[PDB]
Amino acid sequence: LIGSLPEARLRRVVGQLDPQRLWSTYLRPLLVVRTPGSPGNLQVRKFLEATLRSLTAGWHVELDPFTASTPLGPVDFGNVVATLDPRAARHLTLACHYDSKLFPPGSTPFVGATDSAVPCALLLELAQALDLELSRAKKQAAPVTLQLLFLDGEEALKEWGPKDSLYGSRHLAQLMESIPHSPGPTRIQAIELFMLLDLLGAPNPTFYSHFPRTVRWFHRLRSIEKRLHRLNLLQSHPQEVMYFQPGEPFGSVEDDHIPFLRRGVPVLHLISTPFPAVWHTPADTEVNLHPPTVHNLCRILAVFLAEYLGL
Ligand SMILES: [Zn+2]
Repeated sequence: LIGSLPEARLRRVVGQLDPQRLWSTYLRPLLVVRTPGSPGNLQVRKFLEATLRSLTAGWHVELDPFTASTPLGPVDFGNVVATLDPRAARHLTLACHYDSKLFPPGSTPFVGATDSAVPCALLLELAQALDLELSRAKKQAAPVTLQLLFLDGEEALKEWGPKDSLYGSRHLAQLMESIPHSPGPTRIQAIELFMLLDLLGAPNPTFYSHFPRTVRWFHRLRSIEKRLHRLNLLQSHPQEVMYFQPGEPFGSVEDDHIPFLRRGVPVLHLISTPFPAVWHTPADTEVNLHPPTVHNLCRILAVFLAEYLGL
């Protein structure tokens, strides 16, 4: 299709992905209890920061720390914000949440492998696999850069009503609205597209377009799935289209995009609906992930990113 990578550039891009790196260097370290305010959450925050700072492209990496009221009293939250080129007029923003949902004491510990350790790991792997190309685009002052958001506090702490959720995204969207950007006028308007990854890594996911505004990008993802299938680049993928489905959504849900959506940001919500079978149970673990699906999604996203940013 027009603006698609030539086959030769596509196979090179896919070949820069390293499945073992994704799994062991980016995913495995996240698979700990990481509820807001916990030591594990702080350790994951520092791991994300250090990993992002290590990329040779030289990202601007900053924390958005704050304290908020919760059903458990005041709790500290910290969003990790990585912007490749902070001088660029606008950016594609890819987002996910790095907290894990708090369960009661004496429960089987919940580590949220699909929700959202896999999303987090995918963003890290994409940034690393495309690091040389991203570095060159920044050095050329490309007018659209890349931003990665690792949001804290997406999950409710006690399922205690509508304000016990989305702590990090609500705070960050309000913060961005207060910060000037050129041309902006604020950092909210710098977001050209907000792509939220959530509930990824289970077998047999299904994705629908939730926002007519951004359906062209949903169609691009679907076309990339079909193309990779026909190129013999997907595993355990017997039908041409499995993940990106046509039609009205099975259902739409509140998530970290909402504070951005409400401020006019265009959103693509890349979330499995129906949710994974393991959703919000302690069986949402590494062993219940489907590795071929994880790597297939990584490949689809890598091609999407290279096409979107002209890498
Ligand atoms: Zn969840």
